[PDB]
Amino acid sequence: GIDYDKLIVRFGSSKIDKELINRIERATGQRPHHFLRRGIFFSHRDMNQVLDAYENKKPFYLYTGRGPSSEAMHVGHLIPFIFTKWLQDVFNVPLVIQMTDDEKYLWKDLTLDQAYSYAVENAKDIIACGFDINKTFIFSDLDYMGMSSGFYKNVVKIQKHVTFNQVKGIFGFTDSDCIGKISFPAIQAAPSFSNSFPQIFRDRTDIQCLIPCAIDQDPYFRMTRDVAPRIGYPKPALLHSTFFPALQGAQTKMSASDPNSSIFLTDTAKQIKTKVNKHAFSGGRDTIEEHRQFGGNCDVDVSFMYLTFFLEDDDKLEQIRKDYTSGAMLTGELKKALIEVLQPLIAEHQARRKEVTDEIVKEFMTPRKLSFD
Amino acid sequence: GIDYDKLIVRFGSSKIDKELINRIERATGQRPHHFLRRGIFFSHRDMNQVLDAYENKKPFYLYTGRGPSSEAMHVGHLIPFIFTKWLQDVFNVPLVIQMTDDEKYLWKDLTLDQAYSYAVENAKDIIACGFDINKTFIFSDLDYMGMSSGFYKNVVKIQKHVTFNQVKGIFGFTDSDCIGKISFPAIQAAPSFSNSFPQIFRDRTDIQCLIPCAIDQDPYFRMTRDVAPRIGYPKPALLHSTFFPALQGAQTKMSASDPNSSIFLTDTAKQIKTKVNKHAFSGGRDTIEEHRQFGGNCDVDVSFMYLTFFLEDDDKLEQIRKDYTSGAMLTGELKKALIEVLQPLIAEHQARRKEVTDEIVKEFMTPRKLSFD
RNA sequence: GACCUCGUGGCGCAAUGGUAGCGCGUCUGACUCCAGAUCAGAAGGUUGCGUGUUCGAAUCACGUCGGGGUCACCA
RNA sequence: GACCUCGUGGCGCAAUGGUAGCGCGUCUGACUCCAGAUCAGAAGGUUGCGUGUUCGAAUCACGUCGGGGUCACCA
Ligand SMILES: N[C@@H](Cc1c[nH]c2ccccc12)C(=O)O
Ligand SMILES: N[C@@H](Cc1c[nH]c2ccccc12)C(=O)O
Repeated sequence: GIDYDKLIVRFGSSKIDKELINRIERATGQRPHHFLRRGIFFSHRDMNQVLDAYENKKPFYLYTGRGPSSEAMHVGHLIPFIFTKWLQDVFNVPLVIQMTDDEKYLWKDLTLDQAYSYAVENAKDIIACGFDINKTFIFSDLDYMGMSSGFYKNVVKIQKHVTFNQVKGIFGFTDSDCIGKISFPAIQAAPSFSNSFPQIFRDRTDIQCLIPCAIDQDPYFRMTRDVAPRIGYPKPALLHSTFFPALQGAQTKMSASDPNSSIFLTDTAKQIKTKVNKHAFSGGRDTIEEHRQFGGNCDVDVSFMYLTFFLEDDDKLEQIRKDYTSGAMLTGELKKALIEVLQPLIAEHQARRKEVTDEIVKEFMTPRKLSFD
Repeated sequence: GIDYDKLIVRFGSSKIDKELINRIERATGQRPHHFLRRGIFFSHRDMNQVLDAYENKKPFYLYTGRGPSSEAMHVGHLIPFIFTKWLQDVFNVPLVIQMTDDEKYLWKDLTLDQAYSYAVENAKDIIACGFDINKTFIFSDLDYMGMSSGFYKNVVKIQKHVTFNQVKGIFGFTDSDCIGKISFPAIQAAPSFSNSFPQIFRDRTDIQCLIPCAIDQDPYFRMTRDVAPRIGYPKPALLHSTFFPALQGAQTKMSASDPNSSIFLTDTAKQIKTKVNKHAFSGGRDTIEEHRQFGGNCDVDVSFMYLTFFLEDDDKLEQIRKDYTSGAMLTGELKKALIEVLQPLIAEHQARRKEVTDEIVKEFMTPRKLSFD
């Protein structure tokens, strides 16, 4: 697989150890999410400060985002939201969700309308995760920028403090890139500062922000944490997640363009079954006999990784890990287990997504005061 | 002085000749402004198309701007506004005025509040020029960006179509510059496209824009005219003005930082007199005798240039030019003439500026439908 | 996060025993119808801060703030 | 505005008489508990457009659209 620990050291973040997980527990009076228990969210930045502040009755809000690449969203896009939804319940803090429709516009061969529409469409799947209408504000960059008295002002503050060389270094842009991409980083940094949401944080500028996200988003936030001090703001705390494995393997890349690259949120029970059996990479031995003797390799087995993300029952997961690893369970039954887990899951999502009306999306996307300001 | 014709050829613009001036006359049933008659506004881009459209009952709006460097504005900052105010009367079109408070923020050692305040303050002097409350919208970038459904969208369209190398070339930025300056050009291009003012141009995207401005602003608009086609919009037409001379000479640079660099809009009758006599560069001969024989040089004489901008009476101006040039009038009386012209002028401005209430500024700066949409 | 580099008289820049210079400026007097050139002089908060090392420090160390640059192509 | 450069099979790239290649992919069959490696083959809108120059053109000229680059430091 990939060296997450070496990644941690490389970037400079911190490993989420037991003391931290226990702290989260002690701080929420609730069992830490399996993503934490199982290592899915393994890295962090300043989480203890978040915890210290929280335990000391000081506010903090969650900030996470989504790049509306298309109307197609797969099971892997949900991880950070599934986690953030949990975080919101467990800490009871307000949440801000950024739809970078303007980023996709700058990057994909998309039109502002398509981009925006994708933002709005994805918002349905995000909302379907169960976020609290009263304490979460989903917003598209294209919309919010033009209707906020604090957001642009921060983008500008942030931009006066980030040179091209910096982004060139952090993101690897080039003089050949459009000035849109060159400065986009500030747009993603901006929601890390509460006064970008005047209508919800009462012009306050010191509310602690916690950004749960996939490890590959860290560069934006390392840059953010870097300008924050320079512009009189606190730096956002982070909770990093690992990469969701593509069906072809942890190494390989997945995308809404290749349908057999992952289980998409629209897939049917049948497609769920087909995709796993016909595409989930395996760690199981070639012949059913070699497997029995050597046991399967759960480290590279995409189906087990999947279960690791969605089989909530700790004990059940272990049975599988144990029997698969020993050879007692052939990768065929493993994949069979993953399908009985995914089918009811994707179904449920499609269900609650449908219950998301236009007025509900409209609300979520409307800037307003939020329950716990 | 400076080679404006060579500038015209360099840039690629067009010289405003008699046929054009006469066209403007024939098109407005009114005598073309002295800035046109005397060469102050000497260059243009597509003015005939503006005229063709206008004469053919097709709409066009004016767009001009101001960089709120400070609360201090001198007589030279007024030229493009004095002209634009005339253009508005004479063509009866709506006008849009951009206060680039975010540009000064990025460039000067200013704070967002100072920047914004300067924008609002300058708006008073601009408004004092007599623009029509019903057909002109003065706006600060810092404000409008956060309260417009079309402006940011265009900045983004414009940014996806302008590479760093381009601006590097056009403005000479460097990898060392902040991403804020790198992409600022799009912000100044954006008001060249009517749909940036949805609340006034009814989401229309083909209304002809005419940008009166100082020749040194052309680079922004050459870049604009360049992306316009690529993003399905018409390119802005231009009317270029020459540089207002600094008191130390046409060559030398002037700035709100050096008070004796020009006559400021707040100056007193006495200061007007003092500054001219004690600082206006001259083209008059050394000794009062050499002057009589050789006559003065009106080409480099800052005081005459001044009269050229503010002595509206064509005949009177000629008398001065004639007598000064022959030696009949010593530069002392010339400067005396310029002072009797400037004093009542600056006074009048200070007068009508005072009549500009906060509610009047507030109105001008409020995005709304405009008389002639 | 780490490291590197710079941080000056109003701005742009200079490694002690004589006169620490003005690119550029400001200011006063003279000459000129005026402005400028010129000539004659005058003035301006010196070292980002905080400790410390030496007989002495802007020139050294530590810490700190700020500008800039830099770290397994890429979000 | 001018000039330069590129523009391909789903993407990344190649200057005719034999077999226009696959970096990479897609797809079918076989073998495997499944996925992958492997083996065996199948398919995909070829030249951004529009004219034109030659017996023939993706390889030339003109025009055009689009990506990129470039022109008296600087708005
Ligand atoms: N760029 C992210 C979107 C995003 C914007 N802001 C964020 C903050 C946290 C995590 C992700 C985001 C994506 O492509 O999905
Ligand atoms: N940059 C210009 C301000 C400006 C913005 N948009 C404009 C359009 C036309 C002329 C000037 C402007 C200045 O410094 O004064």
